[PDB]
Amino acid sequence: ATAAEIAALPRQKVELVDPPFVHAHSQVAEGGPKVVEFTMVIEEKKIVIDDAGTEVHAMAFNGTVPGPLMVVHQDDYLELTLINPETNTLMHNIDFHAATGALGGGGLTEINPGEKTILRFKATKPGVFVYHCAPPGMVPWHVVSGMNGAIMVLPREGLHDGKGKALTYDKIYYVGEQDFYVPRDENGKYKKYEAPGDAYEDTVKVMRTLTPTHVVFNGAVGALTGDKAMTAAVGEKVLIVHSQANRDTRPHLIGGHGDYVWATGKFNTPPDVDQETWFIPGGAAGAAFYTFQQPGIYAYVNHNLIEAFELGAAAHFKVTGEWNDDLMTSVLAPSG
Amino acid sequence: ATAAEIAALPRQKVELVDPPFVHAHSQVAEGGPKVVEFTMVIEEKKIVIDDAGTEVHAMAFNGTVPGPLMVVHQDDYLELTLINPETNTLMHNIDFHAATGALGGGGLTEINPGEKTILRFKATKPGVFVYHCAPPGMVPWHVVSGMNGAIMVLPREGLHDGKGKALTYDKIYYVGEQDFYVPRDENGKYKKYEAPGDAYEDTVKVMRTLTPTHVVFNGAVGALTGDKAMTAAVGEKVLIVHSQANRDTRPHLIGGHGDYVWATGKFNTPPDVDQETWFIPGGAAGAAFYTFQQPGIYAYVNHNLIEAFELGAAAHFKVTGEWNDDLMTSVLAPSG
Amino acid sequence: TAAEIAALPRQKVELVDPPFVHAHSQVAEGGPKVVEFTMVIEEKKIVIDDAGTEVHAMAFNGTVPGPLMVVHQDDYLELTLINPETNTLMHNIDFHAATGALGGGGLTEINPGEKTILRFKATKPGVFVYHCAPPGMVPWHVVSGMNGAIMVLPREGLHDGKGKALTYDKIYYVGEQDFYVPRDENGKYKKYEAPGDAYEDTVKVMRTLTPTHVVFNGAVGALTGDKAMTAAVGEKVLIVHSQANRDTRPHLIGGHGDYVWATGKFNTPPDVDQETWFIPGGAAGAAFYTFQQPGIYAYVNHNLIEAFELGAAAHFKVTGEWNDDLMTSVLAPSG
Ligand SMILES: O=N[O-]
Ligand SMILES: O=N[O-]
Ligand SMILES: O=N[O-]
Ligand SMILES: [Cu+2]
Ligand SMILES: [Cu+2]
Ligand SMILES: [Cu+2]
Ligand SMILES: [Cu+2]
Ligand SMILES: [Cu+2]
Ligand SMILES: [Cu+2]
Repeated sequence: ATAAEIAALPRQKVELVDPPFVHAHSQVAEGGPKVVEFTMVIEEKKIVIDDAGTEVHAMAFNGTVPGPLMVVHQDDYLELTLINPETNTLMHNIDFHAATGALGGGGLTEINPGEKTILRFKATKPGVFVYHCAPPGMVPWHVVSGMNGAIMVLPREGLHDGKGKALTYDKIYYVGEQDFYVPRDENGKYKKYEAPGDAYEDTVKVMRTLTPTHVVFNGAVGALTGDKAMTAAVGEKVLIVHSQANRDTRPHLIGGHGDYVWATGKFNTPPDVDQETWFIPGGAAGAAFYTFQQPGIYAYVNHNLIEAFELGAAAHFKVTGEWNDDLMTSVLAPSG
Repeated sequence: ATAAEIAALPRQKVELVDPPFVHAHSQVAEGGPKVVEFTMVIEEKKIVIDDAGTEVHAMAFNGTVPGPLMVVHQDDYLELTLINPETNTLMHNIDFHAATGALGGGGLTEINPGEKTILRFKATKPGVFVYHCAPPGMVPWHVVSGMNGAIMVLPREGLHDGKGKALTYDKIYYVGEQDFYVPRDENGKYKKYEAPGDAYEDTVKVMRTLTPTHVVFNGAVGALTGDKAMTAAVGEKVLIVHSQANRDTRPHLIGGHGDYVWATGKFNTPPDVDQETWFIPGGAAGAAFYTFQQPGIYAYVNHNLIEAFELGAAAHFKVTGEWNDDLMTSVLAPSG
Repeated sequence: TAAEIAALPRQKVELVDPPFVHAHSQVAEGGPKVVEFTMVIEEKKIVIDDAGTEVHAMAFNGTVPGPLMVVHQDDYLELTLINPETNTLMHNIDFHAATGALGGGGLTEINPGEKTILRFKATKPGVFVYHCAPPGMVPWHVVSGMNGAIMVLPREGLHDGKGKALTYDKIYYVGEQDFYVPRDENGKYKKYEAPGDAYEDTVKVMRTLTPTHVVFNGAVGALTGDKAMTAAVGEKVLIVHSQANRDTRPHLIGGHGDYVWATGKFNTPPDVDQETWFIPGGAAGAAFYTFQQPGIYAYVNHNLIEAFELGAAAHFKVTGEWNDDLMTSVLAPSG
């Protein structure tokens, strides 16, 4: 498209919401290509990541870890206003894996505290894609401080299975998985700091072990449980978008499956089916579609079970509805 | 199906066999859906995992690590009687990744020492799938103590390639891969413990390093070598089912290939072909089909070669038959 | 038949050092051939980082990785492998592309002062790892750099999943190496007189499963700066990537993998529109991309600690016209 053609396209302003929720959207595109406008303010802030009060100096798009999910359709333009307030200490930028050119946008969006920028790119490829900050010379430090999220570029006709039949979800959730590398003192207690830069050298030492101290969803151990358990009902179709900007993960719905899984996250690559555990490499997003068939509590985990149940990578679903004894029944309950 | 309909189905009792062997079965289903009955007794038992005499307090379905392979067909019911003898010390349960509801069955099968339970589930999806114990709050400790195996749910019409041509194996082996996390003393020698509980705290410390001390097939370094090497012949079609309940692996047949590999383990997901090294994420099973073409000794490994050759993840095949100089020949033997 | 195999033409090919690739045609020229290559093994000290850190490299053809050999399906690859008398260790070669004798390793064990010639039929199309594998010291040779890859092209060249031809303008081979360099009690990397002197200390590092360095083309920054790979807007590039011991997850920063044979095997349909692909340890993969924007790209293992702390980052320098439709700065960084 020419500059004039793009200038004539309709604009739509979107209001972002905090993960694991996703902002309002339509699965099938409403009308032709649009310039979809988003704004995010970067917040450097302390987050508490476990029940021992361990702290991370988060670098948080829109104030959350992960940053929020942006949803557009293929061949829309995504136009992001990114703001780095004067209250922050570091330069930041943004790299969209969905975008083409200038290091995904990072080369055009380096903003010091007190600066803003507006980047537009054409969403040419359908899928879920990571975005993350990447300041030259400081790239993994910002990413493993939580400065990452994802977008979804839906096909204009919505999702389809590998034989071209529509797949339409009732609910969508976005699970951002984060590896953290928290320094410890000589007695094994996690260290606290009173500015992000003060933690840099100690954190790099831990990073270089390639062994996270914490692996968490939505920024903290237990975050997506209790008050933040995800919900569904028997018969409901749910899309679970999962990202990991730095490190591999292997998602698994305990008690369920991934009926269709775009494990690479790219919708023109046919989905795997009937999955027990899928695999998303560091630096990518993936998506799983499931229809719930049983009520009750489910756990949703990274299925390195040490990562899930020692290091923090476990969420819950609470599902309502009627139990199906054909699918599963206790013929003899635990007894002497 | 209604309760009355399920009650009218034929029952078939199966006698399990120890890995890497697989109990007798038919690739193509014989007759309509059946309730296929299995029994396993859980044994907490000391095992030796290397030639030095290193011990683990294993938690072993049917007394083996891995637990045995159960084989059914799609839309059969798997009915397991699980027994936790009074000689054991811990509560145990079972989660079938093939099943739907109640955390794969774990929520319905929590049995204390001196208890049993019977779980029935409908095997709705074709593939190989992990099963493992998962007591709330103690999940990875049981799994990495060996309390895991796999099942195979064959399509009722047997296996096919991605384009609908039948694939019929001559024999099948089940390789369960186990990551162990054995504590060491200040001399760097592995520790021994009187009861399983005494090892817990020390073992969790090793687990949290995400670095196993041992990575083994069939419960020990070298378990599938010597007189326990797997066997085949030139022309023979072999299915190798491989599981890893906790941690990634990358199987490879040294001197061979995976002609067809269901790397995700799910038979409705078309197999990859001509594979050198395939990838099975922690929490999953996969399956590879190969027709042997050359005689001699092969090694079957996890192709992180440190894991294979330092940590234990290497098996052997002995293969009979005639050497094929078209496929490979030594034109000049090592010489001055 | 025996006479048919003996009657096939034999063709010698001159190798080139990675990341470049020797002369070849994408579509096969003529019928099956026995394609002859020669490599000399070099044991030598290399410096792998900006601090003067040394590895005793074990290098096919003198490079880490060893060079890419290119044949077509149903050709034969006939390698003369030479272990000069100045070396100290026995070596061999395992081709993952080959069938039998542990990929060739069982037939090619050569002591210093020996050579051998191995022929195998390249029956399966794809990119495949090759590596040294002396029994009982396999990972040590591999993680000392003694690995590379081959490409077995389909006789009709590459195609997408719908049978449309994919023809590259250029090809690069990125071999990724995990190194495990011992350190003294003060954290300084150790140096050794002879390769064997480092064996025990190195195995201790290996068993941590944590590399000290993860590099392309044998050193931190080997494919950056003035050694960046190059392309132009509109150019179609195939990037072959291998890792003989350890997983990797390649990513072109600012680009994509338009078609990715992530398993490396061309009869397995390629994934499309990839952000980051995954190659397990012990395998090669290949990605096809048409460049659409000029400028500097990074190409990384997208464990960004591995990329930007441990060494696994390369660059492409791309010429041509910027496309504002694909991306534009609506408002440059400003107050
Ligand atoms: O599926 N239980 O980890
Ligand atoms: O294929 N030898 O690891
Ligand atoms: O795609 N930036 O690592
Ligand atoms: Cu930042
Ligand atoms: Cu990135
Ligand atoms: Cu148990
Ligand atoms: Cu599980
Ligand atoms: Cu060697
Ligand atoms: Cu190998």
